[PDB]
Amino acid sequence: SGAKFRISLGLPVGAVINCADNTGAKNLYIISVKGIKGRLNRLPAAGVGDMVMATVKKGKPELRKKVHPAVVIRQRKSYRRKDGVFLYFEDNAGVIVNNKGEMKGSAITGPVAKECADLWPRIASNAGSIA
Amino acid sequence: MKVELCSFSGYKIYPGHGRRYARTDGKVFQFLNAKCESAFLSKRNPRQINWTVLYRRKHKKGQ
Amino acid sequence: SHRKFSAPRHGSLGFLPRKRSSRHRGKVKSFPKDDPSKPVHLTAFLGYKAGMTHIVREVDRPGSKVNKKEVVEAVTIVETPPMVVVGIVGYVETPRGLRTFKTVFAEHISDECKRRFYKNWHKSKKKAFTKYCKKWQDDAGKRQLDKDFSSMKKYCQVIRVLAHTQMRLLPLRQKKAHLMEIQVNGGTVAEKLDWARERLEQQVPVSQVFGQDEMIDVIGVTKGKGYKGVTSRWHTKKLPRKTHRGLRKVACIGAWHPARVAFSVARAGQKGYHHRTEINKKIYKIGQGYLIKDGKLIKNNASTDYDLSDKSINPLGGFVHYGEVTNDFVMLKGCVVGTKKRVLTLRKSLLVQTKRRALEKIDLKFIDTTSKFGHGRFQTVEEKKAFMGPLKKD
RNA sequence: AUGCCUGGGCAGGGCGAAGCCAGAGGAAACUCUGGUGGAGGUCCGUAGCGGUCCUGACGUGCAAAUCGGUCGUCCGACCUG
RNA sequence: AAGGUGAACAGCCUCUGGCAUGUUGGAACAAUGUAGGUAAGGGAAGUCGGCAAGCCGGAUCCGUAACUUCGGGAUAAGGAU
RNA sequence: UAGUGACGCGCAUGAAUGGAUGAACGAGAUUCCCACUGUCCCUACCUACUAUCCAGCGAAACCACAGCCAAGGGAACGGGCU
RNA sequence: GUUCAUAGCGACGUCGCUUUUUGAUCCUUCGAUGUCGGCUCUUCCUAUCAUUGUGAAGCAGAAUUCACCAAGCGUUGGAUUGUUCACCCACUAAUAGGGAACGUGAGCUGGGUUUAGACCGUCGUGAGACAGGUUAGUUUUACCCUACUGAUGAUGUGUUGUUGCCAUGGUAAUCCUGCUCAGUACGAGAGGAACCGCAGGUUCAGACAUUUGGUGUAUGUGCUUGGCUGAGGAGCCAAUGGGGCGAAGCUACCAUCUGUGGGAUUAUGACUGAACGCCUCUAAGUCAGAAUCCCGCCCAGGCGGAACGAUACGGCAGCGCCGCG
Ligand SMILES: [Mg+2]
Ligand SMILES: [Mg+2]
Ligand SMILES: [Mg+2]
Ligand SMILES: [Mg+2]
Ligand SMILES: [Mg+2]
Ligand SMILES: [Mg+2]
Ligand SMILES: [Mg+2]
Ligand SMILES: [Mg+2]
Ligand SMILES: [Mg+2]
Ligand SMILES: [Mg+2]
Ligand SMILES: [Mg+2]
Ligand SMILES: [Mg+2]
Ligand SMILES: [Mg+2]
Ligand SMILES: [Mg+2]
Ligand SMILES: [Mg+2]
Ligand SMILES: [Mg+2]
Ligand SMILES: [Mg+2]
Ligand SMILES: [Mg+2]
Ligand SMILES: [Mg+2]
Ligand SMILES: [Mg+2]
Ligand SMILES: [Mg+2]
Ligand SMILES: [Mg+2]
Ligand SMILES: [Mg+2]
Ligand SMILES: [Mg+2]
Ligand SMILES: [Mg+2]
Repeated sequence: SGAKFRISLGLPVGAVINCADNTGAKNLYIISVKGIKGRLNRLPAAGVGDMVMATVKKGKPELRKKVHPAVVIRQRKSYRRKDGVFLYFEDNAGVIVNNKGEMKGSAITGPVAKECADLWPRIASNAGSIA
Repeated sequence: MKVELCSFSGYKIYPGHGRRYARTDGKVFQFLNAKCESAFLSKRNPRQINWTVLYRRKHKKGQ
Repeated sequence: SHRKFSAPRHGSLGFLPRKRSSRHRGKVKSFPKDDPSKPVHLTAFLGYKAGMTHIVREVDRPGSKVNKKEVVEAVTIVETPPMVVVGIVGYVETPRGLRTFKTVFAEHISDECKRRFYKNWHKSKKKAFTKYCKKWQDDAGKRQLDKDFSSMKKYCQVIRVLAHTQMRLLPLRQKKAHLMEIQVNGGTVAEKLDWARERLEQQVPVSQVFGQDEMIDVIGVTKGKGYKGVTSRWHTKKLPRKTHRGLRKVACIGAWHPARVAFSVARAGQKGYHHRTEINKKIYKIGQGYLIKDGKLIKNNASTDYDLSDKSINPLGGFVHYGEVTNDFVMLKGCVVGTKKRVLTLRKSLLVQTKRRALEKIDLKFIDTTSKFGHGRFQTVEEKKAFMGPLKKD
């Protein structure tokens, strides 16, 4: 029933964010953002809590050379919340997820933004810190 | 509303103003403006900066 | 041949006479529709853009993640000192249009209103309405005025009232008052005419016509930006760096076979100072101006039921580039067109307001009064003195 | 453009070829270590010489081929009267 | 063919000497330009093509691979001051 | 559809009309990677000189006559004709 | 096509439309009309991919295709190739097809054709040739007219000023997701809707700077390299010396706000009712009816009007109403 309350997007296609789970992956190369209609010459961009298609560039060879769904956990871009506070996380992070929203890993390193925690209950279940 | 205290200077932060910073280790800091944020990100010690409240408390300024 | 990839066009064809506005005061193109069931009232007012500030308010929208949560929203301050009625105008329906039938002015006209009638007040002899006022003090003139009112009552169907602002109460440099027709909507023609005649030479506060948490329309002229290129005027795509004859242009002006450039092609020219009419502006708070019973009463401007302070809407050092707000003011959600000191026309909604957002009740919790002339950090001078303590200049 | 005759000129640094000295090992053959040395159609780079890119400026120009940055070479098949 | 900085006849400031800014001046700082820059987050996703710009840069102390004509590569790369 | 490594079935490879290889070197032609950045997402702002206006001084190219469109016919795409 | 020509297709035959393909002709241009692509931008067509409203099923729901009014609004980001074309990855309601001198070089670029320098293969004795490959190869001019974008203005209203009306032009909003409905209708099960509501998002348009970010020569304030005023102090030069923080102003879906209602009806489904003692949406008459059209809201305002104020005391003057010469 809750909304999304769109925020600033600072992770376009081609951004490489570090993975924050114990799967074994080190980086997540974003190749596209789910739910983007698109505009001419406009690169799709992803905020925190958005499903993306990502590829592992370095890490376990099993995860490499294929496409994995992912959800952004943190971003360095400062985004405005409805209470008027601008927040950023000093690093861009994400976790490998499946189509239905169940995380592939079992633990999350670092805090998780409250938008992603509210939007994805499975991620918030394993989240150590919120916002 | 809950007013916050700047992590570097020490002044109160009102809901409209300020900026929130979340570190990877799991700690959150509040800054008045880009001046205090830049001072914090540069690893400058607030007790060595004259206009900060912590410096005045250290040197017993005023009162 | 067809373009390889489709893209929506830049700009709106419905807004592109892009000329510097002929008028400075905002114009009401269409007043609200008149129905003869509700009591008589005005539908327009004139204010001045003072500045912008914050607001704190709890949301009351069930189902949203922000329900029962405090938010910070931008609000603009529009100072609205009361206006003075000086005359009425009647109109008659015509198959060609709606022409004015008769205009009757009041016996007494302030010098501020007379400022509008002269281009050079210093060189003028101030002779305007010298012979007209003799009608109000003579039997023949009184009979003529009674006949004028009777004719307007019998024939006219649309009645508008002439009112001017009180520039004496504003801190602005100019002293020339702004005169505008305001349409009176209410009962029958005779009732509206009599009510307007009673209000002659009388002040009309803004709170009479506008209420709290009401959606209104703001009419004014945009900030002027002078001659601007097509990149800024129409937000077209910039050509790459390798471009020889300029990259802040439009590459293809038109095709060959139609040997003209169409009116839909984006071109450089005047940008800004355009007449605009925004819709659905919500009144968060109607403020009460400075009044004296024993001393100054400044709390009502910025005091809320949760703050209960002596703050005023004026930030520390006053509003930037405007001055100090002393008279009544109206707080609108969001931003409005025009710069500081710009006269803004407040108009009632032309549509029935039946929405969750439109019918939302507004309860202010905190008003930010930090100085806007920099990164302010104190609400009041008393708080600043308490925090800082004594200074050298004491 | 080329040959000949007679004159002039080419900062500051890097790498470190022969030859030489001292020490150590060896039965010899000789071999290692630390120094000295300043050779090279050697390297970075200024003056000079030339003109790769920006297909930059200009393109009824400063100029019937110039200008800015960036560039190749800069002791020799060098540059020049 | 002076002084300072500097490895330096590098660049910058100055003294002796020279000049008035290079075929005109005044008033504003619109768009396009020519020449310089700065830009949150991403980092070539732009483009035929990393074109242009940017990154590194001096000196001291460590360290330096494949290959090799054994001469080099080499300031390899990578670190600290 | 790029690059590299193997195959040879080679339209039409091939041995001083030289074949293969090859350290160093190259303002030579290509692929990928690290860092970097306004090339881009997506544009904005600032500086100097122009452009702008004024005083003075002041050309050149070009010119059948000139210069608003739709359709028709026409030397089969007109500013002139209807 | 389980049965069944026409739910959906359809051979053997036959009738047409378009110039978004290649062809045939040489009518205009050889005292010169700058070519292939890509980028940018506007408009137009429908032979409709999606959205609105509907008819059809081998339509139970979901899904799917066939057809009708219909071009209002959308039709994306990339790896390869100069490529048009083509193929793949990902998202999406969809990634539909085309024209505008095969739109668009005094708009850009020059990657490939297509001059001059060279290399390879084939052919030729040779100079040389190759819709065979490779490499490097100068993209001029607007100050004229029109058109367009804006800015002064112009004829009348006796002169000026204020407040307004309006003919005419332009026009704008679009789509998607989540909750409830509802694990309900439907269905043996697997599966699996829709309307009214609520919360929001994409694209687009109009604004604005309270906040966040950017800019920053207020050359504002510190900190610094080299040199120069004898030094301290105070300063200057080094085309803005360099580097922090930075007012105001501009500015970013990189912050924030706003985006609307009627009428006539199309397709279609119907009422009454004959022609045609029966039946029929049609012949007369009538109803509902939509991203359709028109208007409203919105922007500009006619060689278009309206009402109202003052109307030249002067040192010479000049006017306004009345009547009669
Ligand atoms: Mg198209
Ligand atoms: Mg060029
Ligand atoms: Mg401010
Ligand atoms: Mg050039
Ligand atoms: Mg020129
Ligand atoms: Mg000069
Ligand atoms: Mg001079
Ligand atoms: Mg950046
Ligand atoms: Mg380069
Ligand atoms: Mg190497
Ligand atoms: Mg590639
Ligand atoms: Mg052979
Ligand atoms: Mg051969
Ligand atoms: Mg002609
Ligand atoms: Mg179905
Ligand atoms: Mg063409
Ligand atoms: Mg052209
Ligand atoms: Mg050209
Ligand atoms: Mg070429
Ligand atoms: Mg050639
Ligand atoms: Mg032969
Ligand atoms: Mg000093
Ligand atoms: Mg209707
Ligand atoms: Mg009807
Ligand atoms: Mg019908």
